[PDB]
Amino acid sequence: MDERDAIVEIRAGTGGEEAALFARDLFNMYLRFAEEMGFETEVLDSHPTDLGGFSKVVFEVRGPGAYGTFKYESGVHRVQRVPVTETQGRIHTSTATVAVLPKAEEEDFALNMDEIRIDVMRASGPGGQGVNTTDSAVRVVHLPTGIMVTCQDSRSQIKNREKALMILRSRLLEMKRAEEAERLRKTRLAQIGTGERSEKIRTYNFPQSRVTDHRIGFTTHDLEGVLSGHLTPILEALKRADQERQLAA
Amino acid sequence: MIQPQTYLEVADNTGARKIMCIRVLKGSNAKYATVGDVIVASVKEAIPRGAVKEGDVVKAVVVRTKKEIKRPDGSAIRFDDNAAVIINNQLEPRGTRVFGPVARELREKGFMKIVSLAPEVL
RNA sequence: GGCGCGUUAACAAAGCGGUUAUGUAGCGGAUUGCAAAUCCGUCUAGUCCGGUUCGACUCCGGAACGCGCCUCCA
RNA sequence: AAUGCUAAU
RNA sequence: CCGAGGGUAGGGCCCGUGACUGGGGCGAAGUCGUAACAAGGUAGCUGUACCGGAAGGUGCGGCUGGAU
RNA sequence: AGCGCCGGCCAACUCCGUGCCAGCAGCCGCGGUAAUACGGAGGGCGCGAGCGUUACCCGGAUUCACUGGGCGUAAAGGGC
RNA sequence: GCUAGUUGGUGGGGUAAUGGCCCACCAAGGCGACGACGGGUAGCCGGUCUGAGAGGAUGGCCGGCCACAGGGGCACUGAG
RNA sequence: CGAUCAACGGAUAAAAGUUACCCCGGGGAUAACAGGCUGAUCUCCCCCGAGCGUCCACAGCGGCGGGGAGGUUUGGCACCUCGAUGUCGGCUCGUCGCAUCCUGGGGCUGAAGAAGGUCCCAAGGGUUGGGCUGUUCGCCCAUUAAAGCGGCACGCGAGCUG
RNA sequence: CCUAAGGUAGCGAAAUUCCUUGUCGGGUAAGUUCCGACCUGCACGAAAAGCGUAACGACCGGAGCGCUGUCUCGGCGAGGG
RNA sequence: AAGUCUGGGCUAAGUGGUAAAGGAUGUGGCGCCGCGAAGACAGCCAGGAGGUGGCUUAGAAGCAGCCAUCCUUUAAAGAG
RNA sequence: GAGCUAGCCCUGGCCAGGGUGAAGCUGGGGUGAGACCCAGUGGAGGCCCGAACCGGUGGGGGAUGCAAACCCCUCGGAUGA
Ligand SMILES: [K+]
Ligand SMILES: [Mg+2]
Ligand SMILES: [Mg+2]
Ligand SMILES: [Mg+2]
Ligand SMILES: [Mg+2]
Ligand SMILES: [Mg+2]
Ligand SMILES: [Mg+2]
Ligand SMILES: [Mg+2]
Ligand SMILES: [Mg+2]
Ligand SMILES: [Mg+2]
Ligand SMILES: [Mg+2]
Ligand SMILES: [Mg+2]
Ligand SMILES: [Mg+2]
Ligand SMILES: [Mg+2]
Ligand SMILES: [Mg+2]
Ligand SMILES: [Mg+2]
Ligand SMILES: [Mg+2]
Ligand SMILES: [Mg+2]
Ligand SMILES: [Mg+2]
Ligand SMILES: [Mg+2]
Ligand SMILES: [Mg+2]
Ligand SMILES: [Mg+2]
Ligand SMILES: [Mg+2]
Ligand SMILES: [Mg+2]
Ligand SMILES: [Mg+2]
Ligand SMILES: [Mg+2]
Ligand SMILES: [Mg+2]
Ligand SMILES: [Mg+2]
Ligand SMILES: [Mg+2]
Ligand SMILES: [Mg+2]
Ligand SMILES: [Mg+2]
Ligand SMILES: [Mg+2]
Ligand SMILES: [Mg+2]
Ligand SMILES: [Mg+2]
Ligand SMILES: [Mg+2]
Ligand SMILES: [Mg+2]
Ligand SMILES: [Mg+2]
Ligand SMILES: [Mg+2]
Ligand SMILES: [Mg+2]
Ligand SMILES: [Mg+2]
Ligand SMILES: [Mg+2]
Ligand SMILES: [Mg+2]
Ligand SMILES: [Mg+2]
Ligand SMILES: [Mg+2]
Ligand SMILES: [Mg+2]
Ligand SMILES: [Mg+2]
Ligand SMILES: [Mg+2]
Ligand SMILES: [Mg+2]
Ligand SMILES: [Mg+2]
Ligand SMILES: [Mg+2]
Ligand SMILES: [Mg+2]
Ligand SMILES: [Mg+2]
Ligand SMILES: [Mg+2]
Ligand SMILES: [Mg+2]
Ligand SMILES: [Mg+2]
Ligand SMILES: [Mg+2]
Ligand SMILES: [Mg+2]
Ligand SMILES: [Mg+2]
Ligand SMILES: [Mg+2]
Ligand SMILES: [Mg+2]
Ligand SMILES: [Mg+2]
Ligand SMILES: [Mg+2]
Ligand SMILES: [Mg+2]
Ligand SMILES: [Mg+2]
Ligand SMILES: [Mg+2]
Ligand SMILES: [Mg+2]
Ligand SMILES: [Mg+2]
Ligand SMILES: [Mg+2]
Ligand SMILES: [Mg+2]
Ligand SMILES: [Mg+2]
Ligand SMILES: [Mg+2]
Ligand SMILES: [Mg+2]
Ligand SMILES: [Mg+2]
Ligand SMILES: [Mg+2]
Ligand SMILES: [Mg+2]
Ligand SMILES: [Mg+2]
Ligand SMILES: [Mg+2]
Ligand SMILES: [Mg+2]
Ligand SMILES: [Mg+2]
Ligand SMILES: [Mg+2]
Ligand SMILES: [Mg+2]
Ligand SMILES: [Mg+2]
Ligand SMILES: [Mg+2]
Ligand SMILES: [Mg+2]
Ligand SMILES: [Mg+2]
Ligand SMILES: [Mg+2]
Ligand SMILES: [Mg+2]
Ligand SMILES: [Mg+2]
Ligand SMILES: [Mg+2]
Ligand SMILES: [Mg+2]
Ligand SMILES: [Mg+2]
Ligand SMILES: [Mg+2]
Ligand SMILES: [Mg+2]
Ligand SMILES: [Mg+2]
Ligand SMILES: [Mg+2]
Ligand SMILES: [Mg+2]
Ligand SMILES: [Mg+2]
Ligand SMILES: [Mg+2]
Ligand SMILES: [Mg+2]
Ligand SMILES: [Mg+2]
Ligand SMILES: [Mg+2]
Ligand SMILES: [Mg+2]
Ligand SMILES: [Mg+2]
Ligand SMILES: [Mg+2]
Ligand SMILES: [Mg+2]
Ligand SMILES: [Mg+2]
Ligand SMILES: [Mg+2]
Ligand SMILES: [Mg+2]
Ligand SMILES: [Mg+2]
Ligand SMILES: [Mg+2]
Ligand SMILES: [Mg+2]
Ligand SMILES: [Mg+2]
Ligand SMILES: [Mg+2]
Ligand SMILES: [Mg+2]
Ligand SMILES: [Mg+2]
Ligand SMILES: [Mg+2]
Ligand SMILES: [Mg+2]
Ligand SMILES: [Mg+2]
Ligand SMILES: [Mg+2]
Ligand SMILES: [Mg+2]
Ligand SMILES: [Mg+2]
Ligand SMILES: [Mg+2]
Ligand SMILES: [Mg+2]
Ligand SMILES: [Mg+2]
Ligand SMILES: [Mg+2]
Ligand SMILES: [Mg+2]
Ligand SMILES: [Mg+2]
Ligand SMILES: [Mg+2]
Ligand SMILES: [Mg+2]
Ligand SMILES: [Mg+2]
Ligand SMILES: [Mg+2]
Ligand SMILES: [Mg+2]
Ligand SMILES: [Mg+2]
Ligand SMILES: [Mg+2]
Ligand SMILES: [Mg+2]
Ligand SMILES: [Mg+2]
Ligand SMILES: [Mg+2]
Ligand SMILES: [Mg+2]
Ligand SMILES: [Mg+2]
Ligand SMILES: [Mg+2]
Ligand SMILES: [Mg+2]
Ligand SMILES: [Mg+2]
Ligand SMILES: [Mg+2]
Ligand SMILES: [Mg+2]
Ligand SMILES: [Mg+2]
Ligand SMILES: [Mg+2]
Ligand SMILES: [Mg+2]
Ligand SMILES: [Mg+2]
Ligand SMILES: [Mg+2]
Ligand SMILES: [Mg+2]
Ligand SMILES: [Mg+2]
Ligand SMILES: [Mg+2]
Ligand SMILES: [Mg+2]
Ligand SMILES: [Mg+2]
Ligand SMILES: [Mg+2]
Ligand SMILES: [Mg+2]
Ligand SMILES: [Mg+2]
Ligand SMILES: [Mg+2]
Ligand SMILES: [Mg+2]
Ligand SMILES: [Mg+2]
Ligand SMILES: [Mg+2]
Ligand SMILES: [Mg+2]
Ligand SMILES: [Mg+2]
Ligand SMILES: [Mg+2]
Ligand SMILES: [Mg+2]
Ligand SMILES: [Mg+2]
Ligand SMILES: [Mg+2]
Ligand SMILES: [Mg+2]
Ligand SMILES: [Mg+2]
Ligand SMILES: [Mg+2]
Ligand SMILES: [Mg+2]
Ligand SMILES: [Mg+2]
Ligand SMILES: [Mg+2]
Ligand SMILES: [Mg+2]
Ligand SMILES: [Mg+2]
Ligand SMILES: [Mg+2]
Ligand SMILES: [Mg+2]
Ligand SMILES: [Mg+2]
Ligand SMILES: [Mg+2]
Ligand SMILES: [Mg+2]
Ligand SMILES: [Mg+2]
Ligand SMILES: [Mg+2]
Ligand SMILES: [Mg+2]
Ligand SMILES: [Mg+2]
Ligand SMILES: [Mg+2]
Ligand SMILES: [Mg+2]
Ligand SMILES: [Mg+2]
Ligand SMILES: [Mg+2]
Ligand SMILES: [Mg+2]
Ligand SMILES: [Mg+2]
Ligand SMILES: [Mg+2]
Ligand SMILES: [Mg+2]
Ligand SMILES: [Mg+2]
Ligand SMILES: [Mg+2]
Ligand SMILES: [Mg+2]
Ligand SMILES: [Mg+2]
Ligand SMILES: [Mg+2]
Ligand SMILES: [Mg+2]
Ligand SMILES: [Mg+2]
Ligand SMILES: [Mg+2]
Ligand SMILES: [Mg+2]
Ligand SMILES: [Mg+2]
Ligand SMILES: [Mg+2]
Ligand SMILES: [Mg+2]
Ligand SMILES: [Mg+2]
Ligand SMILES: [Mg+2]
Ligand SMILES: [Mg+2]
Ligand SMILES: [Mg+2]
Ligand SMILES: [Mg+2]
Ligand SMILES: [Mg+2]
Ligand SMILES: [Mg+2]
Ligand SMILES: [Mg+2]
Ligand SMILES: [Mg+2]
Ligand SMILES: [Mg+2]
Ligand SMILES: [Mg+2]
Ligand SMILES: [Mg+2]
Ligand SMILES: [Mg+2]
Ligand SMILES: [Mg+2]
Ligand SMILES: [Mg+2]
Ligand SMILES: [Mg+2]
Ligand SMILES: [Mg+2]
Repeated sequence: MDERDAIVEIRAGTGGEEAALFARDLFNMYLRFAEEMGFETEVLDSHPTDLGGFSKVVFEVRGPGAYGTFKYESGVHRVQRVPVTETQGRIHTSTATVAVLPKAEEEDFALNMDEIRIDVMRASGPGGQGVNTTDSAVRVVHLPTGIMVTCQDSRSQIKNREKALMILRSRLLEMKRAEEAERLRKTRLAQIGTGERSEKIRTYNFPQSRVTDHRIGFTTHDLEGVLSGHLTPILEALKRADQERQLAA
Repeated sequence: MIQPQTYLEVADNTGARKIMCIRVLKGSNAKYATVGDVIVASVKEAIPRGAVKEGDVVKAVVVRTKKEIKRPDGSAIRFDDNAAVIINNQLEPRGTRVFGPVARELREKGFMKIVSLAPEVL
């Protein structure tokens, strides 16, 4: 949480070539904010457009307290301006989406052999007197989940025990790596949603030089200061509206 | 003498028409059920929109047997079918009507509501 | 497990005991209203450990990882 | 010879 | 004898539902290309045939709703 | 004494709030920081022990055309 | 495309009464694109609603007719 | 002088496969079954007491290490048997062990009661019927006091099956 | 990058799928087999033909009805030994 | 077949007559300290108190977790 | 050595009975003529059922046999390669 390093996933929403351009603006806004926080930033995944922006960028914020601050930026960010891709001078409302996630572990996976049962038995098929009398076939049972892996690939029980345990681990790993994905996926959808012009948490209106965070009603007019990285005023008003949201009862 | 695989007609209006005995609920390893005994059964044939449906696993008490039941008075009684009444885990019938005669042995064995609802007790 | 082959930069992939591989990308410029395409330029390298040699990405030995093949008579 | 131009009266 | 109806067997029509599958309509943004509208950069369209990630291309014949 | 309505159709308009949000909507459409179109208010228009809405029928629909329509290019001449 | 009491005949049963209504037999007919058969839906009319009319829609109350009386079949009694 | 006659005391100047269509002479000098030896692997039981258990090492647990037992598994070895010791599963018939699944008797409990956990004693008896697969094994259905685990040439083909 | 060129249509856990009793669906009270699908096809594929196909089969699967001493679970009887 | 032979000791487990870490008031023998009539060891008899907690904690206030463990009537009474 | 067995050559012989009902033909309908439809007749076929005959599918028996391949039940072909 609040103290762990954070990852920020900036995606382009409705807007096309200019959504990606606005995403580039939000990208520079957080790298420059991070410097004014001592936080350390490194890119993990970037997808540039030729017009200068990104359809997607992922970057970490390495700093003791990164999630505590960046976590308020999750949501859809709405820009209204006359885009550099516009040629009739019209104002286009476009969107970028910011996803803020705590830096996951990497925890290594090994088998708890106490929750595993190993059955040995005779194998099926050819072998003559050997296959008739030899406990070469192996089953490994993950006792909590119940999933089993069998192996009679070779003639040796020890080789079939080794190969069976490998496959069992690999499979329980994919099961663990997939529930972790389904948590990651739903969480991302709670923050980024569809990216529609609604769902907005903040507007960056270039005409009226305004930035409005419709979650708390805070509105400054230092749009150049915001886009350059001075996001501390907005966070605090959210931070203080956060504590006033913890007033019982 | 009812045992696993045995088919029984259903003497109630639950919608079940034919149940197949899968267990004789009578100790560890009873070979046979007679009148007044309970079985677990699969429902092999039912009429549409009944209480129970085909494929349900249900409980029932046997009410008629084709193997004659003998009585302490030295007599006996025998029915043309093997029939049962579907019950719940409290031994009460699940339908509201009981079709056909039933063995008086059911009274002695605490199936009174069934004895009540049967048109003839023999 | 045995035998064989391999690990080179952003990716793909070579030669070589001393020495800008190469393609595409990336980066600077040109052209274009802009973007591509194109044109002028340009750039990041050899898995770990130990040997040999004046000198090792290159040769030898091993480790890790990847690939291909074999594991048959019961 | 030579491809493309989202979305707000 | 006929007979309400009950039962047995085999048909017919209709509705709901089904792993999966097919395309269809829709969408203020995505990827690939650029087939059509100008001779749209190979005139287009067409029935049919064959082929190709995709629009499409090509053969045969037809039309002008084709330019100069 | 109440209820509907006051962008156009359609009779009845101003102020504030909101800022493509909240919402309106029968159609065409309103709303993205000066909204007669959203919400209130004042004022107005329509009816009145009622006023609106929803469902449905006929009408407007000469849009199944008897009255009373059409078919070269708009849907529509059958390949002969 | 439909049809075996199906269509007609003769003879009889039945009824208040005609009739394949029912029965025995004889003949091989009866019906259908002027829509038989099947499927869907509906009680029908005087009226009623709409409409310039034509038409459309509808059949609640009231009047007329029919049908049914928990679901089916049946006859008894009787002028019915 | 002409040799990777390098299988390097070098059979010819000159040479690869396959046999489940196979054959003969041999070998338990030598593999596959079973026994045996061994016990790495396997199964079970202890030692130590870090740590868990709100509290509290030891109700229930036991880091890192340590010592054993058994002789069901997988192996190692090649000792009887290759002038033959028939090899899986099922069926049938059992019988034994006890590291006990149930039933009987206990102690401790983080045992209120009920119901459990855990360890001790106990082998007298009991330990079901089905779906799948040749299956052993395992999973599943419905029950049960319970649906024990093992030895007997992985008990039993001059008893059957195949 | 490489090749002589990189498996098309159709089919596919298959007389072919090691992992495997894959997964989903169906059938069953319960289905390692069966049938219908999916497709990361260990290791289908087009005259050693590919995919289908009415009819046929003492061929090999799976299911149901009927009926049974196959079985619960055996009993008795006959004759030849 | 030849001693129920002699003398000294040990074992009570049929150990002998089948095994390890490790566990133990089994038994016997050596030691090496210590405390004792400055009355010891065991039991009993009391006293064992107090400022009362400090950090932590609504109480944990002598008898959770932390920090040290300050002093009196005295023969001792430890914030245990 | 082809008096077993395999193939072919020459010359003979055998295949109860029952069923299905092709073409053709004839008549009727249909048409411009036709195709074609219908009825009757007809009697085709590695057609159907089933003996002989030829086989040898499953099971049981037999296993120092009745038999160095048999016996019982059952089962395939039976105008045709
Ligand atoms: K061989
Ligand atoms: Mg533009
Ligand atoms: Mg174990
Ligand atoms: Mg085996
Ligand atoms: Mg098998
Ligand atoms: Mg083999
Ligand atoms: Mg074989
Ligand atoms: Mg072995
Ligand atoms: Mg009945
Ligand atoms: Mg019934
Ligand atoms: Mg069913
Ligand atoms: Mg069902
Ligand atoms: Mg009942
Ligand atoms: Mg290299
Ligand atoms: Mg590389
Ligand atoms: Mg190269
Ligand atoms: Mg080279
Ligand atoms: Mg380069
Ligand atoms: Mg450049
Ligand atoms: Mg440019
Ligand atoms: Mg060096
Ligand atoms: Mg070196
Ligand atoms: Mg160098
Ligand atoms: Mg190197
Ligand atoms: Mg090396
Ligand atoms: Mg071999
Ligand atoms: Mg040009
Ligand atoms: Mg181009
Ligand atoms: Mg494009
Ligand atoms: Mg252009
Ligand atoms: Mg485009
Ligand atoms: Mg445009
Ligand atoms: Mg009838
Ligand atoms: Mg009937
Ligand atoms: Mg779809
Ligand atoms: Mg084009
Ligand atoms: Mg074209
Ligand atoms: Mg163009
Ligand atoms: Mg072009
Ligand atoms: Mg063109
Ligand atoms: Mg030209
Ligand atoms: Mg064409
Ligand atoms: Mg072409
Ligand atoms: Mg109004
Ligand atoms: Mg007006
Ligand atoms: Mg309104
Ligand atoms: Mg309206
Ligand atoms: Mg706005
Ligand atoms: Mg304002
Ligand atoms: Mg405005
Ligand atoms: Mg306003
Ligand atoms: Mg309005
Ligand atoms: Mg208003
Ligand atoms: Mg009034
Ligand atoms: Mg009209
Ligand atoms: Mg209308
Ligand atoms: Mg007209
Ligand atoms: Mg018109
Ligand atoms: Mg047209
Ligand atoms: Mg014409
Ligand atoms: Mg008649
Ligand atoms: Mg009639
Ligand atoms: Mg006649
Ligand atoms: Mg008519
Ligand atoms: Mg109806
Ligand atoms: Mg009706
Ligand atoms: Mg009507
Ligand atoms: Mg009127
Ligand atoms: Mg009109
Ligand atoms: Mg009405
Ligand atoms: Mg009625
Ligand atoms: Mg009546
Ligand atoms: Mg009635
Ligand atoms: Mg009623
Ligand atoms: Mg009635
Ligand atoms: Mg050589
Ligand atoms: Mg040699
Ligand atoms: Mg040699
Ligand atoms: Mg020498
Ligand atoms: Mg020589
Ligand atoms: Mg020579
Ligand atoms: Mg040689
Ligand atoms: Mg040879
Ligand atoms: Mg072979
Ligand atoms: Mg073979
Ligand atoms: Mg042979
Ligand atoms: Mg052969
Ligand atoms: Mg030979
Ligand atoms: Mg031979
Ligand atoms: Mg031999
Ligand atoms: Mg031999
Ligand atoms: Mg020999
Ligand atoms: Mg030996
Ligand atoms: Mg030797
Ligand atoms: Mg052996
Ligand atoms: Mg051997
Ligand atoms: Mg061995
Ligand atoms: Mg053996
Ligand atoms: Mg051995
Ligand atoms: Mg032996
Ligand atoms: Mg041992
Ligand atoms: Mg051991
Ligand atoms: Mg061991
Ligand atoms: Mg032990
Ligand atoms: Mg603790
Ligand atoms: Mg404790
Ligand atoms: Mg441990
Ligand atoms: Mg050890
Ligand atoms: Mg040991
Ligand atoms: Mg042993
Ligand atoms: Mg041993
Ligand atoms: Mg053994
Ligand atoms: Mg071995
Ligand atoms: Mg062994
Ligand atoms: Mg051996
Ligand atoms: Mg030796
Ligand atoms: Mg031998
Ligand atoms: Mg002998
Ligand atoms: Mg011998
Ligand atoms: Mg012998
Ligand atoms: Mg046993
Ligand atoms: Mg014991
Ligand atoms: Mg007990
Ligand atoms: Mg007890
Ligand atoms: Mg208790
Ligand atoms: Mg309790
Ligand atoms: Mg206890
Ligand atoms: Mg016992
Ligand atoms: Mg069982
Ligand atoms: Mg079954
Ligand atoms: Mg079974
Ligand atoms: Mg099994
Ligand atoms: Mg298995
Ligand atoms: Mg239980
Ligand atoms: Mg119990
Ligand atoms: Mg054995
Ligand atoms: Mg056994
Ligand atoms: Mg055996
Ligand atoms: Mg045998
Ligand atoms: Mg056997
Ligand atoms: Mg034996
Ligand atoms: Mg024997
Ligand atoms: Mg024997
Ligand atoms: Mg023997
Ligand atoms: Mg076999
Ligand atoms: Mg066999
Ligand atoms: Mg392939
Ligand atoms: Mg191709
Ligand atoms: Mg093709
Ligand atoms: Mg394909
Ligand atoms: Mg597949
Ligand atoms: Mg499967
Ligand atoms: Mg297949
Ligand atoms: Mg394959
Ligand atoms: Mg498989
Ligand atoms: Mg398999
Ligand atoms: Mg399964
Ligand atoms: Mg299922
Ligand atoms: Mg069914
Ligand atoms: Mg399934
Ligand atoms: Mg089976
Ligand atoms: Mg399938
Ligand atoms: Mg797959
Ligand atoms: Mg093939
Ligand atoms: Mg093949
Ligand atoms: Mg070929
Ligand atoms: Mg096929
Ligand atoms: Mg076909
Ligand atoms: Mg077929
Ligand atoms: Mg077929
Ligand atoms: Mg056949
Ligand atoms: Mg045949
Ligand atoms: Mg066959
Ligand atoms: Mg069956
Ligand atoms: Mg059945
Ligand atoms: Mg059956
Ligand atoms: Mg028998
Ligand atoms: Mg049995
Ligand atoms: Mg007998
Ligand atoms: Mg006898
Ligand atoms: Mg003496
Ligand atoms: Mg003396
Ligand atoms: Mg002792
Ligand atoms: Mg002892
Ligand atoms: Mg002793
Ligand atoms: Mg002893
Ligand atoms: Mg001959
Ligand atoms: Mg002859
Ligand atoms: Mg002849
Ligand atoms: Mg014949
Ligand atoms: Mg004949
Ligand atoms: Mg014949
Ligand atoms: Mg016949
Ligand atoms: Mg004949
Ligand atoms: Mg005929
Ligand atoms: Mg004839
Ligand atoms: Mg003729
Ligand atoms: Mg004719
Ligand atoms: Mg004819
Ligand atoms: Mg014939
Ligand atoms: Mg024939
Ligand atoms: Mg035949
Ligand atoms: Mg026949
Ligand atoms: Mg036949
Ligand atoms: Mg013969
Ligand atoms: Mg024969
Ligand atoms: Mg033959
Ligand atoms: Mg035979
Ligand atoms: Mg048989
Ligand atoms: Mg036989
Ligand atoms: Mg035999
Ligand atoms: Mg024989
Ligand atoms: Mg003999
Ligand atoms: Mg015979
Ligand atoms: Mg005979
Ligand atoms: Mg026979
Ligand atoms: Mg026959
Ligand atoms: Mg025959
Ligand atoms: Mg025949
Ligand atoms: Mg014949
Ligand atoms: Mg002939």
